[PDB]
Amino acid sequence: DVVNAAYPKNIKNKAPVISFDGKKGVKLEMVTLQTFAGDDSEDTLFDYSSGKFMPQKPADMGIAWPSGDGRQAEMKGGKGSFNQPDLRKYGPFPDFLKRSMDL
Amino acid sequence: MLDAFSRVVVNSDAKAAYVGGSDLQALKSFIADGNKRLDAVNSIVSNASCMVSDAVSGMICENPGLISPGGNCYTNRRMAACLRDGEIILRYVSYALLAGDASVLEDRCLNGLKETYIALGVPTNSSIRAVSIMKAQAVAFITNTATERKMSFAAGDCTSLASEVASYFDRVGAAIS
Amino acid sequence: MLDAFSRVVVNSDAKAAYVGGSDLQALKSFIADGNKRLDAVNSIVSNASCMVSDAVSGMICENPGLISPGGNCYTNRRMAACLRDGEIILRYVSYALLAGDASVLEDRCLNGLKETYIALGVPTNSSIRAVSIMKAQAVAFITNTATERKMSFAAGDCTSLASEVASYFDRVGAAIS
Amino acid sequence: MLDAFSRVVVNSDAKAAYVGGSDLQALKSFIADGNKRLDAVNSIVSNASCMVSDAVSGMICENPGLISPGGNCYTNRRMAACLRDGEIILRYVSYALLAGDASVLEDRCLNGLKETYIALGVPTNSSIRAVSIMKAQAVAFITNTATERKMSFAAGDCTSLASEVASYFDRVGAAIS
Amino acid sequence: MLDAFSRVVVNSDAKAAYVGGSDLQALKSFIADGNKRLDAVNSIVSNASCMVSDAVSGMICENPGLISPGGNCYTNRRMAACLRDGEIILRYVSYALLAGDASVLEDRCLNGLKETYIALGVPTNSSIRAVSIMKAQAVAFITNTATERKMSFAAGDCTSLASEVASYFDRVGAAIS
Amino acid sequence: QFRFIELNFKHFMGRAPLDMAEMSKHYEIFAAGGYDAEVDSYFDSEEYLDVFGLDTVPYMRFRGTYAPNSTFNLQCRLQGGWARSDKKLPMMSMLPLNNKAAIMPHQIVDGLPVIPNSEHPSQKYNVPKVSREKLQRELLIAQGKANALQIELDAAYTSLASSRAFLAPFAAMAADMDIRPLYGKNPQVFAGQFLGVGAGQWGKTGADTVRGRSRRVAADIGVKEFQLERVKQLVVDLQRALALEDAEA
Amino acid sequence: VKLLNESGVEKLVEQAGPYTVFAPTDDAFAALLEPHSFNKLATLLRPENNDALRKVLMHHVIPGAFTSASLMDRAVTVKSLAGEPISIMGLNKLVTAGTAKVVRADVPCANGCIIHAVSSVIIPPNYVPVPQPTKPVFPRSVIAEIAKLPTPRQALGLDP
Amino acid sequence: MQDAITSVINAADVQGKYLDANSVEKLRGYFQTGELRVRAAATIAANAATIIKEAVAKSLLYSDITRPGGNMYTTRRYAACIRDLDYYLRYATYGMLAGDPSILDERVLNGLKETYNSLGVPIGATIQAIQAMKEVTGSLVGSDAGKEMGLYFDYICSGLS
Ligand SMILES: C=CC1=C(C)[C@@H](Cc2[nH]c(/C=C3N=C(/C=C4\NC(=O)[C@H](C)[C@H]4CC)C(C)=C\3CCC(=O)O)c(CCC(=O)O)c2C)NC1=O
Ligand SMILES: C=CC1=C(C)[C@@H](Cc2[nH]c(/C=C3N=C(/C=C4\NC(=O)[C@H](C)[C@H]4CC)C(C)=C\3CCC(=O)O)c(CCC(=O)O)c2C)NC1=O
Ligand SMILES: C=CC1=C(C)[C@@H](Cc2[nH]c(/C=C3N=C(/C=C4\NC(=O)[C@H](C)[C@H]4CC)C(C)=C\3CCC(=O)O)c(CCC(=O)O)c2C)NC1=O
Ligand SMILES: C=CC1=C(C)[C@@H](Cc2[nH]c(/C=C3N=C(/C=C4\NC(=O)[C@H](C)[C@H]4CC)C(C)=C\3CCC(=O)O)c(CCC(=O)O)c2C)NC1=O
Ligand SMILES: C=CC1=C(C)[C@@H](Cc2[nH]c(/C=C3N=C(/C=C4\NC(=O)[C@H](C)[C@H]4CC)C(C)=C\3CCC(=O)O)c(CCC(=O)O)c2C)NC1=O
Ligand SMILES: C=CC1=C(C)[C@@H](Cc2[nH]c(/C=C3N=C(/C=C4\NC(=O)[C@H](C)[C@H]4CC)C(C)=C\3CCC(=O)O)c(CCC(=O)O)c2C)NC1=O
Ligand SMILES: C=CC1=C(C)[C@@H](Cc2[nH]c(/C=C3N=C(/C=C4\NC(=O)[C@H](C)[C@H]4CC)C(C)=C\3CCC(=O)O)c(CCC(=O)O)c2C)NC1=O
Ligand SMILES: C=CC1=C(C)[C@@H](Cc2[nH]c(/C=C3N=C(/C=C4\NC(=O)[C@H](C)[C@H]4CC)C(C)=C\3CCC(=O)O)c(CCC(=O)O)c2C)NC1=O
Ligand SMILES: C=CC1=C(C)[C@@H](Cc2[nH]c(/C=C3N=C(/C=C4\NC(=O)[C@H](C)[C@H]4CC)C(C)=C\3CCC(=O)O)c(CCC(=O)O)c2C)NC1=O
Ligand SMILES: C=CC1=C(C)[C@@H](Cc2[nH]c(/C=C3N=C(/C=C4\NC(=O)[C@H](C)[C@H]4CC)C(C)=C\3CCC(=O)O)c(CCC(=O)O)c2C)NC1=O
Ligand SMILES: C=CC1=C(C)[C@@H](Cc2[nH]c(/C=C3N=C(/C=C4\NC(=O)[C@H](C)[C@H]4CC)C(C)=C\3CCC(=O)O)c(CCC(=O)O)c2C)NC1=O
Ligand SMILES: C=CC1=C(C)[C@@H](Cc2[nH]c(/C=C3N=C(/C=C4\NC(=O)[C@H](C)[C@H]4CC)C(C)=C\3CCC(=O)O)c(CCC(=O)O)c2C)NC1=O
Ligand SMILES: CCC1=C(C)/C(=C/C2=NC(=C\c3[nH]c(/C=C4\NC(=O)[C@H](C)[C@H]4CC)c(C)c3CCC(=O)O)/C(CCC(=O)O)=C2C)NC1=O
Repeated sequence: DVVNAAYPKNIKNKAPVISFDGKKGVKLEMVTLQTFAGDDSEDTLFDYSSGKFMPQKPADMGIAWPSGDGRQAEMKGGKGSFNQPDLRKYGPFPDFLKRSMDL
Repeated sequence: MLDAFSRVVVNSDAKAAYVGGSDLQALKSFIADGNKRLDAVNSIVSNASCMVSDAVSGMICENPGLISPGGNCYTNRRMAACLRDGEIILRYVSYALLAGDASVLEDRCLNGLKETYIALGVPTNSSIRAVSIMKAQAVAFITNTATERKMSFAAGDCTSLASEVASYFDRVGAAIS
Repeated sequence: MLDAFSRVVVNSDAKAAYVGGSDLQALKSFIADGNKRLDAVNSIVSNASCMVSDAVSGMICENPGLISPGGNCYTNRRMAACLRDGEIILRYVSYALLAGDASVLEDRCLNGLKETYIALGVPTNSSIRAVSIMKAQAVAFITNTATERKMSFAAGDCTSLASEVASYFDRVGAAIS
Repeated sequence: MLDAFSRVVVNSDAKAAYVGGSDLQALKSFIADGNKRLDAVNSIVSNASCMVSDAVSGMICENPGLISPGGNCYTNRRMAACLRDGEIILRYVSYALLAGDASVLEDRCLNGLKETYIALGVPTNSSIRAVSIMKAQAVAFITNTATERKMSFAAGDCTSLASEVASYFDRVGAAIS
Repeated sequence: MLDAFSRVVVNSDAKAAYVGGSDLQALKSFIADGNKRLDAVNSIVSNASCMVSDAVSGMICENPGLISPGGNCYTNRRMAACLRDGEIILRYVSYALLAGDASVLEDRCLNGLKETYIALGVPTNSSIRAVSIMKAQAVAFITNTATERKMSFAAGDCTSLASEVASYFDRVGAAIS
Repeated sequence: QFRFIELNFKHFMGRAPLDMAEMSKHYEIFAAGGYDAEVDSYFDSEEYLDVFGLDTVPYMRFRGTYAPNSTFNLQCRLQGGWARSDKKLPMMSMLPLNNKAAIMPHQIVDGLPVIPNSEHPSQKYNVPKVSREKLQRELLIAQGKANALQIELDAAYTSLASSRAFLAPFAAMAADMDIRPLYGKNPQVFAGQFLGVGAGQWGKTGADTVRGRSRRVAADIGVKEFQLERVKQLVVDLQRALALEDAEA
Repeated sequence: VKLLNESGVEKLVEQAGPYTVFAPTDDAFAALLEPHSFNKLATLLRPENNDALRKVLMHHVIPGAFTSASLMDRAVTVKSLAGEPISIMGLNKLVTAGTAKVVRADVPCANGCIIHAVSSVIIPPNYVPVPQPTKPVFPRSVIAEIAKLPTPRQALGLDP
Repeated sequence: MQDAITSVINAADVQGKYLDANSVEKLRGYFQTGELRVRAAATIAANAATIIKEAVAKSLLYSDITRPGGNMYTTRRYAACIRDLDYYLRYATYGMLAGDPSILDERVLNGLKETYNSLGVPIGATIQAIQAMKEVTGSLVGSDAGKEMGLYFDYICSGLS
């Protein structure tokens, strides 16, 4: 957070650089003296992207194919009235491998 | 001096201030033990880059967890920002040694720093560890008791200015505590 | 070494001139000081055959117990391995100076190095002296303030490249301490 | 040691066969170009003393840390030994180009040379440079495209003998790497 | 501005020397071939309207994006200010061919031209392949090898004037690169 | 004094100094007779009365031809921005006129009057208020993307030069053949659609209706130079905010 | 693999032809900071010099499937897909490819291809390093060059 | 091989639900955009040869990969291209009608990039051709219909990459 109003826009101005150049006067300068910078952030202010672009591929859904059986990554609504639950479990599967509901 | 030093130091904009011959002897008469004091800040700022790169690294040499992934002297923008902040306190000590007062070091460089370092998550014990190295160097450079270098000075004593530069460095550590 | 910048492909049948989807934005912006950086790595690796012999013999003449019988650099297998570890460290610093980040230094070179040396009985307090000689050696070449060898360059400034390479050498020395 | 005749003997000994008509065509073509090979060794032997001074000094002007104190071309015994092993390596390559098989290169010259150069503390990176400058001379002398000495040869082609001696110097550079 | 004779004076003024007898041997051969120089700038100025319309409309044959909407040679104010600029470059090249020295091209035309063209939005790569069509036109008009117009000259050889005006045209493309 | 000679070329003539030779003449006109001799040097000139005459107020002149080219960049540096005053600005023109400091291209954009249509309209107002360190990282990324876009535009120009050499034995071999068409040239023959071209088939440009190996790599050049010019105008307003990140600092 | 993807050479070694790649481990690439080898290879770090980078990476692809067991004391040469000959030399169980000194023996690949790990980077034989980008310099004046050309009266010794 | 309607049955069957009323969201556009897709698939069927002739002349044929040595040199190899580009413009038409890109990876994408690497077909020039083919397809069918047909082109380009 910028609580730095106590450090105002005369921030890293570095007044006491002093160069004597012999026995004479001290010649105090005002040089800002920036770092070995680099200012590391992602998603900068503009696009910087001419053409060259077709990089997007969908996520791997396992052994089925991408985005084919998302019926288990599925979506809601009624389950009907006369559904009654199951005895054995055989816990939840990677999407009944290749064939969909409409095989 | 101060007038034109402050004038481009905190008193105003970014000039410099070139000091000439006839203005120099009025400053040396005004500043007490000025021929020792102008050797005292010359023994610091001629070794400025050597004193920083000890003192930032000697903080890491005693606290090695800062350059661990998750430490604050990881991610090279942050490592360079620690070295700029170590260079700023080394400079602003020497202007207080030149002007003979800790007033210009306090308001420009030191007020609000304690709230700044806790706003960025800077480990504030290690900054006292960093400036104690720079406290240990500047008494050795002024007294010409430096280890691998020795300077050719006019002979005499500079222990009174070496105690005076001891009284500037601990004011930094009293502020960022 | 050749991953440390980005080369553009222009011909057909490449896959990256058309479908590649990215110019490397963090590495297209490191040739923006890249002539200054390539001269700085050229200062080190044209003197690295002299830098490793000066630094390893620097800690022998500062600590004579390593070439003592019973010391860790007495045998010819051990003296050859101590010269090999200095060059390999100096190459991976020169990777990280060239690439501009210390990720390649802390992955191939520094990862599991403190656990190596205390398993082999390598003294760590003397090994950081040999790195810190090469810290002091490399800043003299990049600022071109070395005594007995100067090199021709274009006119300008190379601070915060000597100060960048001083930030890698303590990062070696604190990872092995 | 072996040569170009006894290489196909111990290859035909492995199949326990006689040297028949399908393998003599590898040898009768080798003797039919026997005058080209003898004209190819004579380009090397006639410039053998100036090629080694061309190549070791070209290693120095690229890697100037060898002549710095603490290097490996520093003293006069160390420089004359580096002029010795430039030409001792060139002595065995000129045997191996003459014999037509690299057995003499891999049992006398390279008979633990990597174990020597580690135990001597010779930098192996610079000796790759001193071998390969002699490779770049030998393909210019055999093809008669040296820029400053032309020898009078009958016209034809030597791209096979130039590429054969380029595989003997890489053989040396592979094993002392 | 300078010409070919003011160029040899400011070299002689740098050593405070008189223009002697040995350097008058070359000045007398400049004036002896001064009738070919006037016969060469007359073959450029006579063809100068068709030279900047073969070149600007040949720049469009290699870049249809200039005449797409938004393009640089798109509208009528923008095609007129490009046909203006193509014959300013041909005007100052013919001044330096006449003066014998490229000093009037380097400070009245080419100085500050690159960052002029950034600010207006002019594509500088299209200007380089526009002034390189005029380079090939001029060296066909000097040496009387244009296919659609032949001029009547005396017999001889003007190849040194062809590669002097060719070097004034790759001095343009080094400034807008 | 150095700022006073600067504005007299701008306030009275309406341009910059042409070079250091013209500016150093006016320090000798001031050395002879002072203020009113130096002020009367502009109004009693032939360059004044040929342009402004006796009736027009002086103005900053945007002519076309500019007998030094570096005086165009300097007059946009001097008269830049509609809301900008000359109060408390520093001296700007000694170091451009002696080729010491180059004028940055964003300082010429402030001087130029604004056109409606650009190819790349500026993000001068659309840069977000981020810190000084994030402006430096976003500038060096955009300079690096412009360097890689240059050296694949140069690979496109070498493919155009290789495509013409591929067809040049046949391009000149068909240049002295007798190719007579069946229609299209004289109006006594029925040509149909090809009296000119028919009903929308001329294209957006005219060069897109021409087929060929060298026309097809030329359209690759125009789409590759569009992406380089878009990102070269993005480093201008990243730099310009840098001027105001520092000038106000 | 990253240099292959950037340089466009990776399409070539995608192909089904039986190749014998001599892919250097990145310690070999990390070992490119020779004082010597940095002269002839650092210039490729520039982003316009992809031209030679294909020509230096394509020297590591060998047409054919040469396993190390197939190199029992045999010295056979071949040219790359770059176009210049390379000598594979297997003697004393030390298989060499130019200046390779192979580290790992073989890696079986998809199209009957083999992958050997080498210790260094093989530079092609007649490869000259690209010069650094320079300044186009132009003759300062024209009378210093007419004075630089020998006249016909000079060539016959008529004048000094 | 599922359309937008199949997809909802198919997702909604596997958790035996009936349709969860929101579910129909897509479906309820889908029928709204049913009129747009047929006219989009109408004109693409008419100008199939014209679109492919425009794409190759605008992309691909303007750099080697037409000259000798390039990947498209011989007439068998050139003829394979327009045969090959016909599938991309055809199967993309199927995805535009079905409203679901399942048919593409089922019948086009799987084993495709693994096949071009075998033949040595340049994937870079291939995507550029499809991108140029996507550009001309937005010319015919309009903006939003081009947005629909274009949405499956880059799906091919993404997976083929
Ligand atoms: C123009 C710029 C300028 C300077 C850089 C200083 C430098 C300086 N100091 C002194 C002179 C001196 N300098 C010192 C200082 C020291 N001696 C020591 O033993 C300590 C190690 C060290 C304190 C840091 C002392 C003690 C004197 C003598 C007393 C005095 O003159 O104050 C002299 C005079 C020497 C002589 O007469 O030849 C000069 C030039 N003074 C200046 O005017
Ligand atoms: C003129 C007076 C003056 C100062 C006193 C310093 C004070 C200072 N330090 C930092 C900023 C910083 N300072 C540090 C420093 C450190 N962290 C550590 O782990 C070490 C203990 C220590 C260095 C030795 C770091 C790491 C940052 C950057 C924080 C970050 O970017 O995450 C900032 C920037 C904050 C911001 O931009 O919001 C400022 C103003 N700078 C000045 O201009
Ligand atoms: C420009 C040249 C130049 C230098 C290099 C230093 C050298 C130096 N270092 C220290 C003094 C020191 N120097 C260091 C720096 C380091 N110690 C370590 O543990 C590491 C080896 C290294 C970091 C890499 C430390 C940690 C101290 C001691 C500070 C303390 O008292 O805690 C002193 C003070 C001794 C005295 O005053 O008598 C001097 C002169 N000073 C200079 O003027
Ligand atoms: C990629 C990064 C990388 C490294 C940094 C080195 C690290 C390293 N050093 C050694 C091994 C060694 N390293 C040293 C070196 C030293 N001991 C000393 O007393 C000196 C302080 C110092 C030389 C300056 C010695 C003497 C050995 C051999 C130990 C032994 O065999 O007893 C080994 C064990 C295998 C070997 O023998 O090489 C390794 C992995 N190697 C690497 O691959
Ligand atoms: C007792 C034994 C002993 C040694 C063997 C040397 C070794 C040595 N040299 C330097 C210090 C240095 N060493 C070099 C290195 C070189 N200079 C060159 O001209 C060559 C190219 C290269 C050696 C081949 C450089 C450039 C410095 C920095 C100081 C300087 O400029 O000389 C240091 C560090 C000193 C310091 O940091 O203060 C040491 C230990 N010194 C010793 O005290
Ligand atoms: C069988 C084949 C065969 C060879 C190839 C040579 C190579 C060779 N050179 C040396 C010995 C040496 N060799 C070198 C050579 C070099 N150091 C460098 O920096 C350069 C890279 C390189 C020269 C080009 C040096 C400097 C010595 C001196 C070491 C010493 O004197 O102890 C030795 C040890 C001999 C001894 O000192 O007793 C050997 C075996 N001799 C042979 O019998
Ligand atoms: C900076 C120091 C430096 C040098 C000293 C030279 C040394 C040198 N010469 C050649 C290259 C060569 N060197 C020679 C050697 C010689 N020529 C002869 O006729 C004699 C036999 C012998 C000198 C007595 C030959 C024949 C070539 C091949 C080209 C030629 O000269 O025609 C090469 C390899 C190509 C190259 O990398 O440049 C080197 C390093 N070059 C340098 O860059
Ligand atoms: C006792 C020592 C001894 C020798 C030095 C050679 C001498 C030698 N060289 C060649 C003969 C030749 N030498 C060459 C070789 C070359 N020509 C070129 O243009 C290339 C630059 C160079 C390739 C390396 C060729 C091409 C011939 C002729 C064809 C041939 O003999 O196969 C011949 C056969 C023709 C003749 O009678 O001259 C002889 C005797 N033989 C010997 O017995
Ligand atoms: C339709 C697309 C189209 C083109 C591709 C260009 C065609 C073209 N013409 C020239 C080249 C030229 N253009 C001219 C100009 C003329 N010739 C005369 O005799 C007249 C006096 C004068 C026109 C008024 C000349 C002299 C050459 C040089 C070639 C020659 O004829 O020798 C070049 C230069 C080659 C280079 O880049 O270096 C090009 C590309 N013009 C076009 O319109
Ligand atoms: C001293 C030497 C000298 C020059 C070289 C020119 C340089 C120059 N050109 C233009 C101005 C211009 N220059 C171009 C040029 C081009 N766009 C293209 O397609 C081509 C690549 C290129 C040349 C054919 C255009 C199009 C404009 C007008 C900008 C516009 O209104 O769109 C301007 C601004 C003029 C104004 O508007 O006042 C200047 C100073 N003028 C000079 O005084
Ligand atoms: C006022 C306008 C004006 C001119 C246009 C020229 C006209 C001109 N050209 C030439 C004369 C000549 N001009 C040429 C030039 C050429 N011949 C060629 O074959 C090349 C195509 C072309 C090179 C550019 C040559 C070779 C001569 C004759 C030799 C010479 O004069 O040096 C001469 C005769 C000089 C002499 O013979 O002594 C004159 C008067 N002079 C003028 O005062
Ligand atoms: C292929 C290998 C390769 C290199 C070795 C470098 C070599 C190199 N350096 C610079 C150019 C430069 N190099 C330096 C660097 C330095 N100057 C100093 O005084 C310092 C001591 C030293 C830093 C360590 C500077 C300051 C410039 C000027 C340009 C700039 O500052 O960006 C230039 C541009 C020359 C020019 O345009 O003026 C080149 C080609 N670049 C490469 O492409
Ligand atoms: C080796 C076997 C082989 C052939 C034959 C071949 C042909 C070929 N002809 C082309 C174009 C062309 N070909 C013609 C040809 C003609 N116009 C006429 O009126 C005539 C009837 C006819 C020639 C006699 C034209 C006009 C074009 C350009 C079409 C366009 O620009 O749209 C192109 C596209 C541009 C190019 O890359 O050259 C190819 C690839 N490629 C091959 O590899």
